[PDB]
Amino acid sequence: QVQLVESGGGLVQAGGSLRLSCAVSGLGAHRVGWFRRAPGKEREFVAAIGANGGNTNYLDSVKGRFTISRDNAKNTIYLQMNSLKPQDTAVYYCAARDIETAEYTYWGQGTQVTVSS
Amino acid sequence: LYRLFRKSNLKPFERDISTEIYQAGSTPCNGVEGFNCYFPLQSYGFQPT
Amino acid sequence: TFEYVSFKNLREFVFKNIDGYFKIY
Repeated sequence: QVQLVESGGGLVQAGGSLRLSCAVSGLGAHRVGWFRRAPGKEREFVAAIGANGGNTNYLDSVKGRFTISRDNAKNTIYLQMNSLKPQDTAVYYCAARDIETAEYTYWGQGTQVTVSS
Repeated sequence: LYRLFRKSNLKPFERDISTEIYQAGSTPCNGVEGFNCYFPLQSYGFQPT
Repeated sequence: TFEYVSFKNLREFVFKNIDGYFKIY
């Protein structure tokens, strides 16, 4: 089976740029996605990238200051936040697809990133 | 690449270069993927193994 | 993905999308 681990979550000041990078085991056959849980809401889509792919989708709120990347070498994916607006704090989860039927096949344990104004 | 979902079976000799998500369910997706919001394209894997 | 080269007068035209082709008369 393939496993994904999230690292790099921590508090940042307002306007900071923290690069959320989660490691992936056996990446390449899957497309990975980034969703976050708002304090009172369920997971919503932020970023996802296909292997060696230029297919990019983002939420309109996170649009304009997020990009997603796939290194292809260390089997780790990178998400960059740029000047987060404080209300955008959430816990982000890495997830992957083999053949999506209900949702992504695997869910990562995730991490917490929060911003102080 | 290749596709997993489309609105309907394509006619013969037609090119589909669309990107919009396919709504498997009645749930609105509003341009953002999620549960029951299936991105159509999927890549392949071509290893020497 | 293409390019080509070609009231006293009335232009009449018929367009049809058949077989995945576009035909003009």
